[PDB]
Formats: sequence, structure tokens, C-alpha cells
Amino acid sequence: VVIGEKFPEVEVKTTHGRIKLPDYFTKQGKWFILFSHPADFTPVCTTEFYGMQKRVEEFRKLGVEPIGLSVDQVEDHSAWIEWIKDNLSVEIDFPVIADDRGELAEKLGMIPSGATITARAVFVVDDKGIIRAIVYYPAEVGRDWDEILRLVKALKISTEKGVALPHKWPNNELIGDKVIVPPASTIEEKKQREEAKAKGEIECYDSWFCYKKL
Amino acid sequence: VVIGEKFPEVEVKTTHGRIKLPDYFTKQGKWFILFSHPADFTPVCTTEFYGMQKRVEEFRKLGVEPIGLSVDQVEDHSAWIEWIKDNLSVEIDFPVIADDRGELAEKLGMIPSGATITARAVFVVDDKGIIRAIVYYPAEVGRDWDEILRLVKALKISTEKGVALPHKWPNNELIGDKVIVPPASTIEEKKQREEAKAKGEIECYDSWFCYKKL
Repeated sequence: VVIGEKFPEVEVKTTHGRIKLPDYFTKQGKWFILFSHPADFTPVCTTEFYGMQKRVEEFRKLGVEPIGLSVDQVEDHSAWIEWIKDNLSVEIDFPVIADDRGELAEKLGMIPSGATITARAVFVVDDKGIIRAIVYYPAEVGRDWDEILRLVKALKISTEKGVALPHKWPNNELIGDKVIVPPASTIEEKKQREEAKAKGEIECYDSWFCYKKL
Repeated sequence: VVIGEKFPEVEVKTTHGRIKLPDYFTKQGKWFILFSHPADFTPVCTTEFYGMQKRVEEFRKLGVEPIGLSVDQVEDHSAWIEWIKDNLSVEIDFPVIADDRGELAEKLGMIPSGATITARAVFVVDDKGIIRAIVYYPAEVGRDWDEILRLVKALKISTEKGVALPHKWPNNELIGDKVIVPPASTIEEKKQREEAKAKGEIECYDSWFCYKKL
């Protein structure tokens, strides 16, 4: 699987019943973020599930659905959610795939060399079912969902507006939360630029490098 | 490609001259971060190079060497670097690979469906030539070098201390900067585990989730 690729058509067994991916999110006009985890009742992975559920509505409000996955079965899932209910007083309400046999995992590269379980994979998939971003972390280092957030927010704005987000946006070192506008060219297009450069939105460090407040 | 795998033996054309990978760094005791980017003379990408160069020393103190990659030419790189020096006052002193034609790029899945240039790919590879992490972010959304920094830190502290790192470490909501221990397979195991609580270090939620200060 490769960025810009269609997420394959695939039925999954999950904690919320059975669904067709991407269909089930795409038919709804919703993005999803598919994330894998090596093993239920693993400590790092439990802190991830904690932190995902506390950001759940921040993804949903952007119109992005988190959906989880691992090679364990739904009854291990249901127990682990119960455990996280009894123990951390947090209620898992995102769906969790039980991927019998790392069938989907192998379809989506989630299995490290020589293993049969998955690492920490993340796929940001949009309402066209197109793979927009792909993260593979190893079992020993847990993720920082706030980056995924940052990522998904930047993905939404750039899709919605036709803009690119600079490095570390919204806290970029050169231009902060300002976003970057596409290249002038044509001729009329260049008129619109330098007109707008009279204070004026768009600043530029150069012709190929202009940005504005959103 | 896939985490845990060895990094291909390949010779690359760079701004520091032709080099062989992983070799040029393994034999130094060093890790490297390889990262592709789409296009010299591009705005997002200029923010990232700026941002990498401003943290080049955070990466170097940890024994991790950055190295860039694009489908552009050496002479192409050398003019952009100079544009960075004259316009943003920062001198790029990490090597940047000229991957004429995308040979390597395509080896490592850096190219999106139907594209001929790289997206924003990151690879971390260690003193033992192994890919420990991989990211593919999209053209239109810049990376964030403090996440890759957090992750390399975590990767190093994981290899050295045997531990695992929770969600957003060293800022974990639940348990702050502390790390997670395993089940290390023995019987010296269980005594030392509980007889280390024995308030405090180590502390647990359940038998399977214990953790400790470093």
C-alpha cells in the first residue's frame, strides 16, 4: 500500500459488528483513521487507547472516525475495553477490528520483518477512500495522537482550501499558523498576487514562496 | 519495506559526495534519519529544511545523522541550499541524496500512486542497519521534527534500557515521564517485581502493567 492509494474494499469483524471498509465511513461523508496495535492487555497500547478516547470527539468534530485493529478477537477486545473501564474510568466508544490472521494487516504492510503481529500503524483515509497518510511505529515506542490530530487538521484545511501547511503548523518558526498559497504563474494569476501584496494579504520570501492568514 | 527489515545496501549521489548506505553511518556507531521531500524550490519543504537544520545538533548529540532525499539533482540541491543561506540565514550541513530517476525512492515506497516524485517520507535506521520507523506524510502537509525527535529519543532509550514507551512519553497524562517494563521471562522475575513494591519503583495497575522512573 502506498500513499494516494485507494483503501481496499474489505469486510472487517469489529467491536461494533461487521462493516465494509472504506464504504461505511465513505458513504457517510466521513474520513477515517485506521490504527493498529500489537496486542490487547499490553501497557503502552493501553495508554494509547486512553489517549485516543480522550481525543475522540476532536477527531469526530473534524468529521474523522478513529477505528482500531489488532490480531486478537473481539472477545479479547471487549474484555480489554471492560478492563480499561474498570481501571481507568474511560469508555472506549470507537470501533475495534479483530483481524483474524493478520489478513488485512499483511494487505496493509502492518507486520514487521519476521513477525506475525502488527506494529503501531496509522492510516488516514479520506472520504474518497484514498490513503492520505501512513505511519508505522514499532511496538516499543507509542504514538502521540496529538500529531495525528495536527496532521488530520492540516489535511482537512488543505483539502478544504487548496493550501499547504508548513513545517510544525500551526506553530511554524518562519510564519506560525499562516498557510502557504500555491504558485502564481499564468499572468492574470501574477496580477492577483502583487495586487494582494500591497498590504495586502500574501507576503512572500520569493515568488515561489508565499503564504497568508487563513 | 517494512519495519524490522535491514536497510538496502545502496550507493547514493549526494551533496557530500557519493556514499553507500547503511554503511556510511553504521560503521560510525550512528543511526540516521532519512527523509524524502518533493521538490527543491518549494515552500513547505523550505520550512522543513530550515526546521531540520535548526535541530541538526539535537539529532547529532543522540548519535542520529539526518539525511535528505529528493528526485532532484545535486546541482539543484546546491543552489537551494545557498538560497536557504542567503534568504533564511541558515547553512544546511546535512547530506541530501540526488536520487536520479527515483530508484531508491521507489524501493522504499516513497512515491504516491501515479506520481513521479517523492512524498514526505521519513526512515529511522539504527547502528545495526535496521529500519526502526517509517513515516509517509503527504505533499500538502509538512512534518514536525519534534515528533521525530521525540521518537528517536524513545527509540534510543528503548534499545538501551530494555523498556517500552507510553503514549506521548515523556508527557504521559497517566504516568508522566516513566517507562514501561515487560515480563522478562525467568523466576527472578516475580520476586524482584513485587519485592520492588515495596513502595515505590516499580508500581502497577495490574500484574501485566507495571512501570518505573528512569
